[PDB]
Amino acid sequence: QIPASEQETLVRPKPLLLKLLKSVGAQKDTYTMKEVLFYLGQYIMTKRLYDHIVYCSNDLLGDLFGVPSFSVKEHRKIYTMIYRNLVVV
Ligand SMILES: CC[C@@H](c1cccc(C2CC2)n1)N1C(=O)[C@@](C)(CC(=O)O)C[C@H](c2cccc(Cl)c2)[C@H]1c1ccc(Cl)cc1
Repeated sequence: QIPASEQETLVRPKPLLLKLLKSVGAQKDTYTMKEVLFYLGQYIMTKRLYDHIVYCSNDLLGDLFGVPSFSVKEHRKIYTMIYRNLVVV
């Protein structure tokens, strides 16, 4: 399925994603996917976009991902949407 190795991937977020990350404390320009996933996860919970569907129709997350919603259990799909907003190091 999804390898644990993916969490070690080094990435450089594009401007829009970087802006979202910085709203939950992100201080850097290069991150590990583990960091990106956590910061996104915290952005999601603190904004009560989730409580298995995440609703992001009127949130920058929705513009970032290109969807009005998505399931938190569909990890492969989530990884794809995230990569649309970053560059691998
Ligand atoms: C929506 C809450 C959030 C969440 C909240 C707080 C901390 C974390 C840390 C795991 C990063 N995640 N979260 C979860 O709570 C999980 C358990 C949902 C699940 O499968 O039941 C896992 C989920 C995840 C983890 C790793 C890779 C992918 Cl693609 C998805 C993860 C998540 C979901 C969506 C995004 Cl965009 C980013 C991270």
